[PDB]
Amino acid sequence: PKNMGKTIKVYEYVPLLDDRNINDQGIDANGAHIVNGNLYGSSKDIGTITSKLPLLTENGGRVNRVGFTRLSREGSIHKFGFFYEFTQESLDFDSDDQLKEHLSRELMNGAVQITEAVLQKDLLAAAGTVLYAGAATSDATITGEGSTPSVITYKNLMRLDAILTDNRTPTQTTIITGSRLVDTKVIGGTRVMYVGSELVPDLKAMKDLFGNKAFIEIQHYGDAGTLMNGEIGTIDKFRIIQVPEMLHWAGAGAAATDANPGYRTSTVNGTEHYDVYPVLVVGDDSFTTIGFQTDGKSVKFNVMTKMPGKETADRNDPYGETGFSSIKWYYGILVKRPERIAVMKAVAPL
Amino acid sequence: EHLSRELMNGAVQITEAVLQKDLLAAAGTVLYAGAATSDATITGEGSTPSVITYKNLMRLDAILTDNRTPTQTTIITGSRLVDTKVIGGTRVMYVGSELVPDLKAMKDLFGNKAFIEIQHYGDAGTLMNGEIGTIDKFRIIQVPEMLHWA
Amino acid sequence: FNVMTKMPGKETADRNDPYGETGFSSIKWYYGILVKRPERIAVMKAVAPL
Amino acid sequence: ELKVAFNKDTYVATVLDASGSVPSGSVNVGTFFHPDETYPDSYVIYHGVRELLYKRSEVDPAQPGFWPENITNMQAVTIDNKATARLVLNTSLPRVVSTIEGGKVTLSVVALGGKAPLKYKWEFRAPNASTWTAVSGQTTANLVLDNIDADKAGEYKVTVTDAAGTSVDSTALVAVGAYP
Amino acid sequence: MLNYNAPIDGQKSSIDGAGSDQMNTFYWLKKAIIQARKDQYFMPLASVTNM
Repeated sequence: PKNMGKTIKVYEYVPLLDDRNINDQGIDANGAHIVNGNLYGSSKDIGTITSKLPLLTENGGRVNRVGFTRLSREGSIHKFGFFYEFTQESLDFDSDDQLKEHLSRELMNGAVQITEAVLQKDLLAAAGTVLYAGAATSDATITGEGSTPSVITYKNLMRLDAILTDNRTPTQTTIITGSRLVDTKVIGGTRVMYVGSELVPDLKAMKDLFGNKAFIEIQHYGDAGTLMNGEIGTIDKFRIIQVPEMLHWAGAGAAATDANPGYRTSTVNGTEHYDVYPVLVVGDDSFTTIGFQTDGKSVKFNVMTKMPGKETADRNDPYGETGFSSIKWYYGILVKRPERIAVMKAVAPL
Repeated sequence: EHLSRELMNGAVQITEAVLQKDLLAAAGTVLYAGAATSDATITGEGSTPSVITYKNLMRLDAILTDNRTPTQTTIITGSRLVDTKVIGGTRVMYVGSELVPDLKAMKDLFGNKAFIEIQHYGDAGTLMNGEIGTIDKFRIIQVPEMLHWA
Repeated sequence: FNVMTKMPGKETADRNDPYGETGFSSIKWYYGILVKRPERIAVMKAVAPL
Repeated sequence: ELKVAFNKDTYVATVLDASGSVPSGSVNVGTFFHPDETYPDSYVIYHGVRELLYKRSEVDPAQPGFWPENITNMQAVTIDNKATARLVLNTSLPRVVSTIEGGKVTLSVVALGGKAPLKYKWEFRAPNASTWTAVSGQTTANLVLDNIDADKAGEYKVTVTDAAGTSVDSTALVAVGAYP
Repeated sequence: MLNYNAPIDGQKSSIDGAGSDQMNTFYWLKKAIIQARKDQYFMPLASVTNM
């Protein structure tokens, strides 16, 4: 709402037995004042659980006290906008007669694309599970030429599935049992991946764990299940969607040398650097786009054309021969639960 | 309201934690994967790390047949669909999240994949909740919160 | 589960606090196990990857 | 920290200061911080004494005990605070103090309690800064900013420390109106 | 120029003088992030011999 600031804040009510429920209020099974107050927290160790059980004697008194916490989470709005100018002679002495429309359309399309790109950037930024394919510890160590390169493999996607399941991230789809049509297969994917258009060559050749093809294309299960648009295949537990406009860091990898086996490499200050490509999976109910004054829609553009003539004259132009047209909008997201978004950074083949 | 909610969920989770711990501690047929004979000698470095292998699960059931542990689930004899398989799973086995990757990439006696997953046998098998597949004769269930010794 | 909660007010008012401004809520239960046949429980131990 | 001492015979729980003297018979029942570090203005001498006695056996205060047998009937426990009063700030620096270049501003602070020697100290934070440049020569519990200029605008804070060490502080934002 | 409709980051707006800040600097969404009861897998497979 208006007259209410430029940020939105929520509450996250941490459960009792969580490793984030820190509180001073805490009493042991003997009346002592133990530091923590979350019993044993998110500890799946047998010793910790056995030691911190809430044993309470038959003449129960003031033992076994536990506290609770609540965590806030914020998110703001940022503005955007761009324009273009046009002399009257440009629209009056031109071979074409619909230049104004052919610029307004070509501007609105660009604005929509910009909104998509900034949403993609924010999603790739706010990722709780930022997972590095291969043997990379940081972005600077995502290489493609060393003894162990950084390429997407079956084990890495298995690890992403494991991490997403452990974070209690929900499934998006259901497994597809077989059909009766020969040469078809059974996909077993419940998550939805969003690879770029450059990892597909490498992602179409992963040799499973036992050197078998690990990319069941869409044609092998179109009969027995629904087909989501943009699909190219399934891998382990990830129904794969190719995103044509997929953002990719360029030069945020390692140093490039002559041993480069054919992986994409950009240039950052002379010496070439490897390019890092993301594999983004966003879970259900992980973010919300706070639309300010945008009724229903996430982003509402405002057109401000002003035709040259008597509506643009001023002391700065006693003749009034120039106009303009501008588009502006507000955009911003609140990542309420940044544990569903996950990314595999990796290189891509040339 | 939220305070009471969290209290009740904590109570339920802690109760199942106690059940898990007691069932683990009351195990009669305890076996150790790899070249191990005690907890203090269980390892993960050397010639023989304690990694679950097809032989180890085979030895597990052999004891569960001598000890007369009754079978719980029947065998899937196959379906009419295309890329389904048969399942010899009789007993139900529970695994933590940690050991699942090591079971996914574990070879059978001929050097291939033996982790037929839930997506293969769905038409015939009445797949139970938390199932991830059967290896040889055990139908594996993932336990989201399964305790362990640290 | 047995729950007994007393809200601040008349309920908690006593002589160790003649204003009644301190509540509490407590949950208690009983638990145990009878293991009849221990040979039908077969745990196995190993090490899993990082 | 306030040492408490209990005398079962007279059921008296004298709350002495850290450096007190357990009265004849009064057994050290324990110590506690009256201005609870976490929640200062949420607890009183009673709460501390009560808990200190809840963990002491009825049969013998000296001997620790728990719920089954402990001193919990505070109705009888006679608490006699023989400890220094909590340093308080009846008068605190005027939240905001607006003036013009020239107008004298006086910041005042009245502290009651603590150890008798109530020392004062004034610190000044310039606008858009973090360092609290201590106003040199100010120990008076009253800072007269006569003929104030625009530079002397900003936040001014006191620190009433008692001989013991406990310190009560108060801040006042001085705003000076400048003119070409 | 009167501006800056939201100084959340300690950047006081123009209209507000000394000892004053915007009454509301954000919106408060009622729906709270809540984690559900953990999945149970061993209590169901129990039996009760009443004592």
